[PDB]
Amino acid sequence: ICHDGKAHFPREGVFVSNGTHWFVTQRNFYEPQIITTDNTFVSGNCDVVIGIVNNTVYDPLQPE
Amino acid sequence: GWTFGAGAALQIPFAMQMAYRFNGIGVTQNVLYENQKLIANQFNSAIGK
Repeated sequence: ICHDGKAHFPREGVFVSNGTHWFVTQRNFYEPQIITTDNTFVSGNCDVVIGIVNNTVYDPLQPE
Repeated sequence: GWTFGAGAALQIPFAMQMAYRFNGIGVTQNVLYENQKLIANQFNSAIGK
C-alpha cells in the first residue's frame, strides 16, 4: 500500500479487504486488525512494485 | 501451494506465493518484489536449456 509516496509491507500476515476497508491478518485464521505503523515496515519509493494500492496508515500515539 | 497437501485447495497468486518461499530461507519480501523481471528471466533461461 502507498501512503505519502512510500511503500509499506506487512510484518507477519497479509493485506485483505471486504470491499470497503483494508486490514491485516494471519495466514491461517481470520482475525482482522486496523493497519498502523507497528505491524508494517517501510522500504523504497512508490513506483516499482506491481499492484500497489492507495490507502492510509495511522500513527498509534506519537502525534495524537 | 502447499495448502492442498493437507485439507482443501486454497487459491493464491503466484507472485505472492514466491514471497513465502523467499521468507522461508532468510531473505525479505522487498528483495523479490523489486527484482521480479530478472528472476522470471533467469528461471525461463535456466529451464530452456
